[PDB]
Amino acid sequence: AKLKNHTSKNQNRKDHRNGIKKPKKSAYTSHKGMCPKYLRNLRRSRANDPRQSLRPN
Amino acid sequence: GRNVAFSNMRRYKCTNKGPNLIKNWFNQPA
Amino acid sequence: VTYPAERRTFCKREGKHTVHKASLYKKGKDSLLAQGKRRYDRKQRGFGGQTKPIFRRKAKTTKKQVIRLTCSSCKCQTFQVLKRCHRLEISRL
RNA sequence: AGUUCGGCCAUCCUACGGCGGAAACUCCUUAACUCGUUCCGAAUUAAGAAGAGAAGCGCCGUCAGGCCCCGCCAGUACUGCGAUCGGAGACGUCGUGGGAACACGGGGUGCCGAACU
RNA sequence: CACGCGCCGCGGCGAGCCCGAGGGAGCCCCCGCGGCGGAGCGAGCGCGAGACGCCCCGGGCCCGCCAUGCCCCUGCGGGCG
RNA sequence: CUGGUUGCCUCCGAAAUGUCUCCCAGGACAGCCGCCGCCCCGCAGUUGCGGCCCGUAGAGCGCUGGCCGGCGGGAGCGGGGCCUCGCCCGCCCCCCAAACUCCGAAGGGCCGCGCCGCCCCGCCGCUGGCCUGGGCGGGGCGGGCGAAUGCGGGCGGCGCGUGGGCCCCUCCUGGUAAGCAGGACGGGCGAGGCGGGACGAUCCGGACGCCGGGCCAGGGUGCGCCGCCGGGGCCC
RNA sequence: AAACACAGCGUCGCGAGGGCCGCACCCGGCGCUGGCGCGACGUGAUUUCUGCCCAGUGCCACGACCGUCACCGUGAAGCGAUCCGCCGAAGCCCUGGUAAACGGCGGGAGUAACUAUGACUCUCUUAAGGUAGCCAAAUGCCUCGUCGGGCAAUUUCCGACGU
RNA sequence: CCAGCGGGGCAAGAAGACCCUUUUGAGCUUGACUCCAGCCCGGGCCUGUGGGGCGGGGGCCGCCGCCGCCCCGCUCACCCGGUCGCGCGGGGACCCGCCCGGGCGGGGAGUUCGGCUGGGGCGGCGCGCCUGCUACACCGGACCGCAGGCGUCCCACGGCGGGCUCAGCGAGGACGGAGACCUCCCGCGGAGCAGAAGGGCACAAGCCCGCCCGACCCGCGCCCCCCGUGCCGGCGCGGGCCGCGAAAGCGGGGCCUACCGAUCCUUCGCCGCCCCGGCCGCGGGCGCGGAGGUGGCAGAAAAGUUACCACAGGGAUAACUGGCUUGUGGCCGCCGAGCGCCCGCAGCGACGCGGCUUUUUGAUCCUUCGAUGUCGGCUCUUCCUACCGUCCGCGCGCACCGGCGCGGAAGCGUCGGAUUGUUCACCCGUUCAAGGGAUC
Ligand SMILES: [K+]
Ligand SMILES: [K+]
Ligand SMILES: [K+]
Ligand SMILES: [K+]
Ligand SMILES: [K+]
Ligand SMILES: [K+]
Ligand SMILES: [K+]
Ligand SMILES: [K+]
Ligand SMILES: [K+]
Ligand SMILES: [K+]
Ligand SMILES: [K+]
Ligand SMILES: [Mg+2]
Ligand SMILES: [Mg+2]
Ligand SMILES: [Mg+2]
Ligand SMILES: [Mg+2]
Ligand SMILES: [Mg+2]
Ligand SMILES: [Mg+2]
Ligand SMILES: [Mg+2]
Ligand SMILES: [Mg+2]
Ligand SMILES: [Mg+2]
Ligand SMILES: [Mg+2]
Ligand SMILES: [Mg+2]
Ligand SMILES: [Mg+2]
Ligand SMILES: [Mg+2]
Ligand SMILES: [Mg+2]
Ligand SMILES: [Mg+2]
Ligand SMILES: [Mg+2]
Ligand SMILES: [Mg+2]
Ligand SMILES: [Mg+2]
Ligand SMILES: [Mg+2]
Ligand SMILES: [Mg+2]
Ligand SMILES: [Mg+2]
Ligand SMILES: [Mg+2]
Ligand SMILES: [Mg+2]
Ligand SMILES: [Mg+2]
Ligand SMILES: [Mg+2]
Ligand SMILES: [Mg+2]
Ligand SMILES: [Mg+2]
Ligand SMILES: [Mg+2]
Ligand SMILES: [Mg+2]
Ligand code: NA
Ligand code: NA
Ligand code: NA
Ligand code: NA
Ligand code: NA
Ligand code: NA
Ligand code: NA
Ligand code: NA
Ligand code: NA
Ligand code: NA
Repeated sequence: AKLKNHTSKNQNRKDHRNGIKKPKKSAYTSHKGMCPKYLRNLRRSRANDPRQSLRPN
Repeated sequence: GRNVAFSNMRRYKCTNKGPNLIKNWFNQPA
Repeated sequence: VTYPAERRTFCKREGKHTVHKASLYKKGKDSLLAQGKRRYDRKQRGFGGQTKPIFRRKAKTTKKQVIRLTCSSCKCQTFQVLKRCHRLEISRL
């Protein structure tokens, strides 16, 4: 008793049913895989800037 | 996808035969 | 495959490179007071026969050989894993 | 015009003839020193200045091979969409869009940039 | 239908909340502990949170676990990074 | 695993696929769908314009292989009678390839189509020979909404059914073939009433509340059976 | 029914403190028995016969204790739990016996005055290479084998033949 | 409406007994796997009272108290026999019993006996991975599709630096030849780079030489397959320590695409923590990382048989009718190399090409497993024509007789026997004896 092995017949219609979802607008600015030396320098420059430092007083 | 916490209740014992393991409280006022 | 008798390698205890001596690692003898052994011995008492599975469908014909390296200045032990091979010789200095 | 260092990597390559050097590059001369060749100062390393355009190099030529551009090949081959269009089929046709290749003919044959003479 | 688990809606109170068993001779009235919540992380000895914000997302800092540099009291202890 | 599972109306509405499974008449996770919401941040199964990618049809024999002959040169070698055909070198020529390609479409895929320009200032524990860079911010000046067409968008929670599919068009593979077996873009039946194709789940039209009137798609207009004539040609 | 039984034939075990069987225990049966007996198996009246193989598996040695193979016991070490040695019953291993135990029982070449065949030779090879007999049999695929008998005519039947 | 009849109602009678599946059974077997009675063997207790031998605590002598094994008495335990206990025996501290230990043990018990699959079985392994094609120019894409490969090999066949250029054509050197070795020339790779195939590579990724061990330690992220989970493999980084090189640089193995493995348990390694009334020493456990393996490769511990048999189901799936197909079987056209004394066609007709049929057998699996009674013969009816005799025409290599070919034509005829269940076949005979269909 053999049954079907494979079909992609209806798959493109199912994909378009609710549109093709775009990624989130925060995935474009993640620090997920950035060079660590660059990230460390960015942190220290912000903290020492009086106009953008969040340190209290 | 079902996401539940697993139950930790034991299966019942001696339901149709054996000692009576059910206690009712209909006699509380009396 | 042939392996050198001596190798200059990183030493964790002293934190630098030093000369090490090569040897072969073998499994030790089974103890009778390990917790798993105690549990197994307790479970096999009495009637009932065998209580745990016994493996019988071997497939591989080799093993992964392990070399033991002994630091010659501090007695720190290290291990290196070779790929699968059929016979291995350590050269003699 | 030359040399050093480069960019793009044949319109710059390959073969065969010819022209040229003041300066430059090159070929050239020597083996104490330095360094060197499975053996060899051939190569390479060091030290020179008697010779030379004979090569390399720059330029010219060839009904040259190659490489590059334009035409023709040809709206042909093939093809997207529509057709109760023809045909037993194999295949073809019409409408509406896109559109080659080989071959052949004509022409061409390095520029650009920074420093010195 | 009973018990257990997840999520949603509604009522009461709210850093709190709660007819437990039981006792007062009042099916419905009065009194009535745990518990859960309030602080986490760590195998464990244990150590232990403030810095920003209508809301949401994200950054930035802080606590625990792991690893390091400098200083010092009561010291394999404390502090700062 | 087989059989059965009891009132009405209204609003929405599938899947027969991917991975794992002592899995193949079953399940879990994902997809498709319903309900419940919450928030306020421009969207698109389309064309146009601009950048980049692919090696299929066709074409061809330069590469890797294969394959008919014709004619010339002979250093060397062989057959045969210093001669005469052969191997070799050159040109010409017939026919080829899912696992050949110097060339190469139609066709597809990805990205872009509003903020810009000038000046000055601050921080860095990164980077540079330096007064170099890069990154992140602040302050002033000028300018402005720069393809078409259509149209509001985004996110979360809980949960069901399904996981035997089949047919048409065009494109393929195995097989002598098959209403055979296995794949691909789009559509349909499943789960789509109505008219036509005499007759059919799928073909040609058209996708549905209950009615009156009008117009007419597809298909037809001797009689059964609603609806026809005129003109040109052929004719067992 | 061609199946079972059967008389006959053969093998095996046991001398009582034994053998075989029952049975939870206590106790039982054969047995009111004693080898001309009891129990366990195979073949199946008479006649005539019953070939070779102990490599395999099985069974048996009042054969042997070689190696291995328990608890117990005993020696050393240790704070003790423990650990390491020695000791070594049966069994297996070893050496033999046994087929009316289970069972098994070969290939290729050459060769005699026509041809044909092959008494004969060579060669590989086994634990042993199917003996006396019998046969297209209730057992032969090819096969409805070939020859003879019987029939007008026979895939049936009978007699022969046999790698 | 009646007497009859047996063509239909796939007539009735039964949740197919054949076949397949289900992580549904049972009977039986054994050299399946896990065991149990029973039996054999050893030690100890039951269990007294005496004697003796041996072996262990250069030569022994041992103390007579230490340790083992062994042997021989006695009777009082214990056991057996005879007797109406009328005028008596036999064994014996062994046996038996009980405890622990070893062996034998289908006599008995429980349980298992994979999957895919043009039905199942036999066979094979697209059951984990890799190259090219199938595949129709992004990506993806099936088959028991095509041609193949993997479960390894290497302390150098690895890292780095330097230097060099390979295969080969042509020409020359000669004991020397179709090839040894030497030299020059030109040489886009036609060589080599561990093993499949496809890519890549020239002052190199190839060959030779020098020095080395980055084939290291700590911690993160991404890509491929993909549910955007795991596993194998790869890549990009932050620190530590190193190798080579003048230096810039490069180096987490063999140029790239394959070469491998969870939980539980065991074993090993560094540094620490716990053993809960305390402290100390052994021992146990715990946090991190390797190794021991599951190839049916996301990973149960597993042999047969049923013709005595089942259970739940299945036309999701075989065996018999029917349907589509026509390779094979059967029938029929076209062509004309030749045969035929000569003479392609009176009669034949090679090499090739085009059709038809469903009276053979295959291929497939659409309908039917809560059943359509499965071969042949006997009996009886009807139908086809692709015509064997008889009818009517024509042709001949047709004198007559007898034959052969073609067209129309389905009315009648197509038989009796021996052997075989046979259809078929084969033989004897005769008025000389076609072929088929209708649920074969
Ligand atoms: K499945
Ligand atoms: K070619
Ligand atoms: K007998
Ligand atoms: K024997
Ligand atoms: K026989
Ligand atoms: K006869
Ligand atoms: K099938
Ligand atoms: K039988
Ligand atoms: K039938
Ligand atoms: K025909
Ligand atoms: K049936
Ligand atoms: Mg499926
Ligand atoms: Mg709707
Ligand atoms: Mg499994
Ligand atoms: Mg082509
Ligand atoms: Mg299903
Ligand atoms: Mg079909
Ligand atoms: Mg349905
Ligand atoms: Mg529809
Ligand atoms: Mg009318
Ligand atoms: Mg004989
Ligand atoms: Mg015979
Ligand atoms: Mg006979
Ligand atoms: Mg007979
Ligand atoms: Mg007869
Ligand atoms: Mg009747
Ligand atoms: Mg009837
Ligand atoms: Mg049934
Ligand atoms: Mg039944
Ligand atoms: Mg199953
Ligand atoms: Mg069973
Ligand atoms: Mg059994
Ligand atoms: Mg199966
Ligand atoms: Mg898989
Ligand atoms: Mg180099
Ligand atoms: Mg580093
Ligand atoms: Mg698996
Ligand atoms: Mg019937
Ligand atoms: Mg019936
Ligand atoms: Mg006719
Ligand atoms: Na137990
Ligand atoms: Na926040
Ligand atoms: Na209709
Ligand atoms: Na007798
Ligand atoms: Na036998
Ligand atoms: Na039974
Ligand atoms: Na891999
Ligand atoms: Na079917
Ligand atoms: Na038929
Ligand atoms: Na029939």
